[PDB]
Amino acid sequence: MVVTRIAPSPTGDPHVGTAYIALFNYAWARRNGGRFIVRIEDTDRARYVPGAEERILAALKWLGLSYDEGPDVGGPHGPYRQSERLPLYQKYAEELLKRGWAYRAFETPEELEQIRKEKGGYDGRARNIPPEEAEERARRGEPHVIRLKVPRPGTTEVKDELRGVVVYDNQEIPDVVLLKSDGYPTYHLANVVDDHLMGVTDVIRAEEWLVSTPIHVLLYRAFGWEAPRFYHMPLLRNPDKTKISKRKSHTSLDWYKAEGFLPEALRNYLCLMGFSMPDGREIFTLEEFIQAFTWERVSLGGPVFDLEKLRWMNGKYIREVLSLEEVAERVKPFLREAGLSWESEAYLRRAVELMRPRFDTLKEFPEKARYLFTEDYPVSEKAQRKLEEGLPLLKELYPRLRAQEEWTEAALEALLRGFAAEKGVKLGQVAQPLRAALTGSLETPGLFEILALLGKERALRRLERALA
RNA sequence: GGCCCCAUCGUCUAGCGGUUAGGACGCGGCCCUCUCAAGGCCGAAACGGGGGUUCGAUUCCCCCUGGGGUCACCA
Ligand SMILES: Nc1ncnc2c1ncn2[C@@H]1O[C@H](COP(=O)(O)OP(=O)(O)OP(=O)(O)O)[C@@H](O)[C@H]1O
Ligand SMILES: N[C@H](CO)CCC(=O)O
Ligand SMILES: [Mg+2]
Ligand SMILES: [Mg+2]
Repeated sequence: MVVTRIAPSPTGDPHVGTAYIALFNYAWARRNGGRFIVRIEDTDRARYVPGAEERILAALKWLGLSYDEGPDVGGPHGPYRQSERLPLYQKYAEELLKRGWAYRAFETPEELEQIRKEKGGYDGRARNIPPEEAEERARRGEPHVIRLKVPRPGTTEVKDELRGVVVYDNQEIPDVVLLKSDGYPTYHLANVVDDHLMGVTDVIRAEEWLVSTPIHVLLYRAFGWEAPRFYHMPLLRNPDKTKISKRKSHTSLDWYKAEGFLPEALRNYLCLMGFSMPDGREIFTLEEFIQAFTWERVSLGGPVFDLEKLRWMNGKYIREVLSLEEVAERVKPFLREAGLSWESEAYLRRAVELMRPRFDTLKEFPEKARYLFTEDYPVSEKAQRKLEEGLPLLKELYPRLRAQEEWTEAALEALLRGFAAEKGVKLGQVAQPLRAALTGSLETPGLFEILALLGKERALRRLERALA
């Protein structure tokens, strides 16, 4: 069948590049009723960030993806954390030695740097070490690494399913280290070994790994194993077209969640990075994407991640995809974080409905509608101005208000339209100053609904401090 | 620089020899309207250059240019 995987390295915040690549592996596996695996690639203790693993795993779930095998879901080919598979790579690196496909190299990092300077890149000098001598030096405990012994001279063919075949000259492929002197494997060794043993048949990964594939094809040959299909996804870019990075763009999935972006929208946006629906539709579900996916509709240019379009899309989801109640629920954590509370679900729902078309992120809701949940709201200079200018006619409306029994949006509008008429003045001239009295702002939803919302007593109580 | 990949509006893109080169974000205008939004409508905006192949290139081939990626005891 079809087995795909995402192999995140726990060395920093959950990366948007990770979600993007994971998204396509998940779809390609589901499209073929296959398996989507999660393998944690923690082979470098130096860059290892404790707690990054749980974070990436939670972020993939948050985004909506589900995996069939992995660290916290089990599976027949675990462990799914490379740090727990060390004896394995060890066993295979040694197998390469016996097959004459690898060799031990004892140079210190300092000599290597010197060799890199003198000849630019390791020159494979350790190949001239007699195997028996290498062995003895290893048995004595002499620190060393195991390197890939590239067949020189020669040529190596790599086949990308989206680009075609690429023929490499073996002189462009280095005798890369497979096993480090601390006993850990390098990405090259572990990736091929683990993909084989886990049964992956479809490697979908970012284009940044394209040139490293020949190294992988050689390893698969060395082991006498069948290579999987390779599909390299174009890299996500910063506005300047360079591979998206932490300083030129927001790459942290935690930032997006913190900013109030809906996972559903972020996911939908990610789908448009390199792919497009047959009919041209832009808003669609994860499940629809899975079902319409095809490599034929994947474009290879490096897509610039447009934060602006994402906000737009996020707003689009909030008002057209999620239900009112779903939006009301998602907005709570942000209200809590803002230190605000709501009277009841009923109140909250109504508040969210009024503001629905006016915020593009969940975080903006407590900011633009703060006056709806606390008296501790700011008053803009322009609002304070409109209020002062309208104080006279507001004083004359107050009594009519406290006299109004039917406190409804229909009645209220009728009461005000009349007041503006009987006063020979445009509605806005009365509406705007009142709006500033109730909201401390001149940018809000409709006055009647805003007026109704709080109820007669509450409204007048606020209108009073403004006239006081 | 060597090697590799890529190339349609500013950005994400549709196109798979013949189209007024379409959509989306953003931008500008109009309508709606009690503000601000949302929404509707209109508009400005692209095939990097040069050769070919061909009756006919955005589309197929080649060169170059440009952009990106990679060349670690990191992934
Ligand atoms: N900027 C990016 N754009 C697109 N895909 C990316 C990007 N960065 C990583 N990926 C891909 O997403 C997956 C995430 O792998 P990983 O968690 O190790 O992220 P990473 O950025 O490569 O981390 P590291 O710093 O250790 O190299 C891989 O399949 C990788 O190819
Ligand atoms: N550990 C690597 C994370 O980038 C795996 C990349 C891949 O081969 O798909
Ligand atoms: Mg473009
Ligand atoms: Mg046009």
